Amino acid sequence: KRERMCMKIENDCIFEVKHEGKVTGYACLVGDKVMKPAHVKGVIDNADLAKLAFKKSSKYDLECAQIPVHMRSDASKYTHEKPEGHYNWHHGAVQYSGGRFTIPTGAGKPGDSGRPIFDNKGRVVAIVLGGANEGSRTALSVVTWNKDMVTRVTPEGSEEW
Amino acid sequence: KRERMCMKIENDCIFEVKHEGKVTGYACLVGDKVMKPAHVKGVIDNADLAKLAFKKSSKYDLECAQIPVHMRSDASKYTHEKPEGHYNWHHGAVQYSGGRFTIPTGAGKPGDSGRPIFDNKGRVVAIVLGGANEGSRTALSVVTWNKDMVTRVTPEGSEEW
Amino acid sequence: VGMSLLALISIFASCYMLVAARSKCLTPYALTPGAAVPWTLGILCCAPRAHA
Repeated sequence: KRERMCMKIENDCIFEVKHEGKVTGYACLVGDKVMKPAHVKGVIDNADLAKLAFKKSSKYDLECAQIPVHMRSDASKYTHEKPEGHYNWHHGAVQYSGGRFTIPTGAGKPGDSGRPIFDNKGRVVAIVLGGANEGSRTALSVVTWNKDMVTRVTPEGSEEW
Repeated sequence: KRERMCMKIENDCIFEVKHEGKVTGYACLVGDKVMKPAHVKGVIDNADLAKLAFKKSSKYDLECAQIPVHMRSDASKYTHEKPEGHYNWHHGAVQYSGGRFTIPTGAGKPGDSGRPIFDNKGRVVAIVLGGANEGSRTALSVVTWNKDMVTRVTPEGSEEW
Repeated sequence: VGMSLLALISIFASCYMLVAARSKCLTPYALTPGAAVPWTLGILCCAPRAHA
């Protein structure tokens, strides 16, 4: 049930980025802002989203733009609360403990940057950038939100996927 | 039950405004004040209401006046609380999500301006002016009340109905 | 000519520094679906005048 809902939201709110014929990342529609990590280079596989003007900020490694009017109903809804526990993801479940996002399997692959991490109610919590290999686990270098502030969490040894 | 009460309240608290013989908007009684959208043009189908002095304000696109004593018992009861969820409407049910009023049907048509948006207990929440086509949905440009203040919420691209 | 050119260079540098400081202060507010703090909006002018 939750998996089907999450996949349905992901179908309507995630777009692959095409560069030199190979996928490099994903651009997601959160709230009313187009999302894309800055270090990932390419063009959105969408005519409408390709022409938007992007505001770049290398401090947080994120590029954002205002979504067009006619895609406002096909965008996810967000939140800023991060209680301890587990959260859903396209590659399984992520463990949130002590302010850290951890991948139980270490199944992350380069080129998967830009895939949002979802809440239990289908809301978006954060946007992944890369992962750091801690033994059998893999901590996530992720861009999360406060009430009104963006914060970039980067564990030591993270590699930009 | 709820639908029947809402339509009975709408019958007692809506007066049609006709221009050149055709209706263009509706003026509704909330609390103890006659409220009509300012952008609509015409006259109210009521001898007592049409003779009042309507205060004008272009910033909020609203006309207000004081109701006479003998229609005070025929006026809705107002409120200022806006919990997240579902609210009633004349053309169906409206959804309140993320500080926005949206129409699930997307069947908004010119000439429906001024119809109150109703609460669960029959209280009036806002007033409809126009909406913006969000593809399959439409974001409403509505006039609400704070504790003691009026505000206007207009999503981008909205058209006056 | 030398004095005029130096004055123009200095004034351009100061104006660029003001613009860059403005952009650096107001960059994080376009990466959230949040408010712009009218207190800061008054002092620091931004492109969104009424919307957002």
